[PDB]
Amino acid sequence: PGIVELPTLEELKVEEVKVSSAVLKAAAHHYGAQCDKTNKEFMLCRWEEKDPRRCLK
Amino acid sequence: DGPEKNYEKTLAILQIESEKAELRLKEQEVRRLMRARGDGPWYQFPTPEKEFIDHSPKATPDN
Repeated sequence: PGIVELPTLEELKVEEVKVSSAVLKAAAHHYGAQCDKTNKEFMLCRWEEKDPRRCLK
Repeated sequence: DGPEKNYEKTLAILQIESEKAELRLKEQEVRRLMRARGDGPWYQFPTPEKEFIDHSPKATPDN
Protein backbone atom coordinates (compact mmCIF):
# COMPACT_ATOMS: atom_id res chain seq x y z
CA PRO A 1 0.00 0.00 0.00
CA GLY A 2 2.82 2.44 0.68
CA ILE A 3 5.58 3.53 -1.68
CA VAL A 4 8.93 2.08 -0.63
CA GLU A 5 11.38 4.93 -0.16
CA LEU A 6 14.69 4.31 -1.92
CA PRO A 7 17.74 6.59 -2.00
CA THR A 8 18.67 8.11 -5.33
CA LEU A 9 21.67 6.72 -7.18
CA GLU A 10 23.76 9.74 -6.16
CA GLU A 11 23.01 9.18 -2.48
CA LEU A 12 24.75 5.81 -2.83
CA LYS A 13 28.02 7.07 -4.33
CA VAL A 14 31.23 6.64 -2.34
CA GLU A 15 34.89 5.94 -3.07
CA GLU A 16 35.19 2.16 -3.34
CA VAL A 17 37.79 -0.08 -1.71
CA LYS A 18 38.64 -1.92 -4.92
CA VAL A 19 41.14 -4.47 -3.66
CA SER A 20 40.98 -8.22 -3.86
CA SER A 21 40.03 -10.44 -0.95
CA ALA A 22 43.61 -11.53 -0.31
CA VAL A 23 44.56 -7.87 0.02
CA LEU A 24 41.82 -7.41 2.61
CA LYS A 25 42.64 -10.65 4.39
CA ALA A 26 46.34 -9.83 4.61
CA ALA A 27 45.48 -6.48 6.20
CA ALA A 28 42.41 -7.76 8.05
CA HIS A 29 43.89 -8.07 11.54
CA HIS A 30 45.54 -4.66 11.63
CA TYR A 31 42.52 -3.03 10.00
CA GLY A 32 40.20 -4.48 12.61
CA ALA A 33 42.35 -2.87 15.31
CA GLN A 34 42.63 0.51 13.55
CA CYS A 35 39.21 1.26 12.00
CA ASP A 36 37.41 -0.29 14.96
CA LYS A 37 35.46 2.67 16.35
CA THR A 38 34.15 3.68 12.95
CA ASN A 39 33.39 0.07 12.10
CA LYS A 40 31.76 -0.64 15.45
CA GLU A 41 29.28 2.21 15.04
CA PHE A 42 28.03 1.12 11.64
CA MET A 43 27.29 -2.37 12.94
CA LEU A 44 25.49 -0.89 15.92
CA CYS A 45 23.49 1.27 13.53
CA ARG A 46 22.69 -1.77 11.41
CA TRP A 47 21.49 -4.08 14.17
CA GLU A 48 19.71 -1.29 16.06
CA GLU A 49 17.99 0.12 12.97
CA LYS A 50 17.35 -3.08 11.02
CA ASP A 51 17.33 -0.92 7.93
CA PRO A 52 20.07 -0.29 5.34
CA ARG A 53 18.58 3.06 4.33
CA ARG A 54 19.01 4.44 7.85
CA CYS A 55 22.79 3.89 8.00
CA LEU A 56 23.96 5.22 4.62
CA LYS A 57 26.15 7.73 6.48
CA ASP B 1 -49.72 -29.74 59.78
CA GLY B 2 -51.81 -26.86 58.54
CA PRO B 3 -52.11 -25.66 54.97
CA GLU B 4 -49.43 -23.07 55.68
CA LYS B 5 -46.57 -25.53 55.50
CA ASN B 6 -47.58 -27.11 52.20
CA TYR B 7 -48.38 -23.69 50.74
CA GLU B 8 -45.17 -21.97 51.74
CA LYS B 9 -43.05 -24.98 50.83
CA THR B 10 -44.65 -24.94 47.39
CA LEU B 11 -43.71 -21.26 47.24
CA ALA B 12 -40.16 -22.17 48.22
CA ILE B 13 -39.99 -24.88 45.56
CA LEU B 14 -41.45 -22.67 42.84
CA GLN B 15 -38.82 -20.03 43.56
CA ILE B 16 -35.97 -22.54 43.32
CA GLU B 17 -37.32 -24.04 40.12
CA SER B 18 -37.86 -20.56 38.70
CA GLU B 19 -34.40 -19.22 39.50
CA LYS B 20 -32.88 -22.32 37.94
CA ALA B 21 -34.93 -21.85 34.77
CA GLU B 22 -33.60 -18.32 34.30
CA LEU B 23 -29.99 -19.34 34.92
CA ARG B 24 -30.27 -22.08 32.30
CA LEU B 25 -31.56 -19.61 29.73
CA LYS B 26 -28.86 -17.12 30.72
CA GLU B 27 -26.09 -19.67 30.23
CA GLN B 28 -27.14 -20.33 26.65
CA GLU B 29 -27.07 -16.60 25.90
CA VAL B 30 -23.66 -16.27 27.56
CA ARG B 31 -22.19 -19.29 25.77
CA ARG B 32 -23.48 -17.96 22.47
CA LEU B 33 -21.63 -14.68 22.95
CA MET B 34 -18.32 -15.95 24.30
CA ARG B 35 -18.01 -18.53 21.54
CA ALA B 36 -18.81 -16.16 18.69
CA ARG B 37 -16.70 -13.26 19.98
CA GLY B 38 -13.83 -14.76 21.95
CA ASP B 39 -13.86 -11.83 24.36
CA GLY B 40 -14.78 -13.88 27.42
CA PRO B 41 -13.06 -16.41 29.68
CA TRP B 42 -14.50 -19.37 27.75
CA TYR B 43 -13.73 -20.68 24.27
CA GLN B 44 -10.21 -19.28 24.30
CA PHE B 45 -8.33 -21.08 21.65
CA PRO B 46 -4.56 -21.47 21.76
CA THR B 47 -2.10 -19.23 19.98
CA PRO B 48 1.62 -19.97 19.75
CA GLU B 49 3.59 -19.47 22.94
CA LYS B 50 5.61 -16.29 22.43
CA GLU B 51 8.14 -17.22 25.13
CA PHE B 52 10.03 -19.36 22.59
CA ILE B 53 10.69 -16.55 20.13
CA ASP B 54 14.44 -15.99 19.88
CA HIS B 55 15.16 -12.36 20.81
CA SER B 56 18.95 -12.58 20.59
CA PRO B 57 20.98 -10.61 18.05
CA LYS B 58 21.17 -12.63 14.87
CA ALA B 59 23.87 -13.51 12.38
CA THR B 60 22.33 -10.84 10.11
CA PRO B 61 21.00 -7.36 10.96
CA ASP B 62 17.61 -7.34 9.24
CA ASN B 63 15.40 -9.27 11.66
